[PDB]
Amino acid sequence: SSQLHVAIVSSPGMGHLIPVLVLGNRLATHHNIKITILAITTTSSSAETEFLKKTTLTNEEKTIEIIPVPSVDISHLINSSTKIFTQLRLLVREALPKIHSTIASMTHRPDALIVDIFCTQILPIAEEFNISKYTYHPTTAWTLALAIYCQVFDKEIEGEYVELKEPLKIPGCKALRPDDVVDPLLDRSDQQYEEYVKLGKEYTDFDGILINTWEDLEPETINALRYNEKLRLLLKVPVFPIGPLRRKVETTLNDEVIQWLDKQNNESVLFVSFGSGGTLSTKQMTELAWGLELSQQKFVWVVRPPSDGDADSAYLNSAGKDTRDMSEYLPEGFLTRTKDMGLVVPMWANQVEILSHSSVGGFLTHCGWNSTVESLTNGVPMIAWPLHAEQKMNAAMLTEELGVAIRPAVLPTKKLVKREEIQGMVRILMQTKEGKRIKEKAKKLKKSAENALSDGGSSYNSICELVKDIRSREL
Ligand SMILES: O=c1ccn([C@@H]2O[C@H](COP(=O)(O)OP(=O)(O)O[C@H]3O[C@H](CO)[C@@H](O)[C@H](O)[C@H]3F)[C@@H](O)[C@H]2O)c(=O)[nH]1
Ligand SMILES: COc1cc2ccc(=O)oc2cc1O
Repeated sequence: SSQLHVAIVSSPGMGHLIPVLVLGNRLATHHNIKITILAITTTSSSAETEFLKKTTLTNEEKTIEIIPVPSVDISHLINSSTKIFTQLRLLVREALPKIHSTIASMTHRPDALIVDIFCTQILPIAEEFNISKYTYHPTTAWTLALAIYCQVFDKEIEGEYVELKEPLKIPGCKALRPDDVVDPLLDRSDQQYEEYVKLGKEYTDFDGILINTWEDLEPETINALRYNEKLRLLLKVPVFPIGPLRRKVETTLNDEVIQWLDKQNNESVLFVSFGSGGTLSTKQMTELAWGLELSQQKFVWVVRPPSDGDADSAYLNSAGKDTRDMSEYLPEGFLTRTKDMGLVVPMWANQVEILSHSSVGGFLTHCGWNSTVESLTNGVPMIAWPLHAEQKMNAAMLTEELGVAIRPAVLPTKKLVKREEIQGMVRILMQTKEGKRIKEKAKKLKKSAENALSDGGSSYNSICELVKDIRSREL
């Protein structure tokens, strides 16, 4: 049983860097493996760096070591209109020569390479050194089913996916409304559509796929991935639901937001955040402002400067301070009026400490998967406000299938959410009986997910499975 060494590669972002850090911690801790993390990082991030601090010094004895990898300049392959998907692909691709050397320099060669959903293009580095290779899909199995099967849809739709009148039926799974298609499928003539479709096929060339979900949450989709005849003509490797994997709450006391929360009533605060990436569009930010206020509900609202372009176009940076005081893009005297009723928090906040707090009763989220899982594992119900990526599909699951979120009658992206509607949703969630029923569903998923990670039970075992697969391949 000589000790394993697993390297994990992370694409730039935060939704991407975090679940890797978590995953590495999970393995190093519970399954006595040596982890090394190759975190690719466009050093324009601020958050990423400060993050990477409060972890490496918490993971010294832990036998985790984080090697950061700076992405090369890709400004010669992009413009104002190149998407975040494509950017991300190109960064990792251009970084591939660097990883290559980084492994080669390692003394203890890794026995297994686990790569992010965006580092699928590192396959060759593992193929070269003849190491086991797995990809880590940090989101829903439903989206992984879409990716995989998308190579088929590509060859039997013709027109645009958004123009379709019938839903796209992934074999064996929940049918996808044309409106809830992930960003890359919104336009077929775009570079990211072909990148997406390549991603789908790249998944099949790994030795297995880790997913940040659990059997109890999305049963059918996983069963479809394992046994569905049409799908399995395409997939042909193990899946490993190892979730839900989230960060620990760190006992940080000097935080002001917390000190504000300590003065509040239980389950009395709506928490608002559009994740690490997302921004609102000035009008939507205004309507949201009035929503919170008309609601007469206590709130914490992480706000960032609005933009009437793409919500996600910030995604890559996150290290720009600028000269626009938050009181610019908020309504006149908003922080005067709402003081003692809410908290506007610029740029960033301690999301896991917040969501774990007694006074937080609700969460208006963008439906990123790590945010969602942070919500569900604290049994916090949610307002579903998808902006980009696969969040439309996640919101679809959370509202329709799992029943732990509410949402506006039209997608925010498709039409403005007026302040009345917002106020309405906030009151529903926080203060109506429907509110409390949704909260209970959330608390049941909380317990579900507790059993998933407890010894025995789905996700724990799927790790022991993965490790056994590694150790058999060591052949
Ligand atoms: O103020 C803040 C805001 C966020 N965070 C943390 O950063 C992560 C962002 O949440 P989420 O996974 O939804 O991230 P995001 O990168 O926006 O989503 C993309 O990346 C995700 C990949 O996991 C994907 O699911 C999604 O569809 C993509 F759009 C998550 O771990 C939060 O706890 C924080 O600490 N403080
Ligand atoms: C635009 O950005 C993203 C798009 C998708 C689409 C499908 C998926 O399974 O994951 C994604 C992760 C992303 O960061």
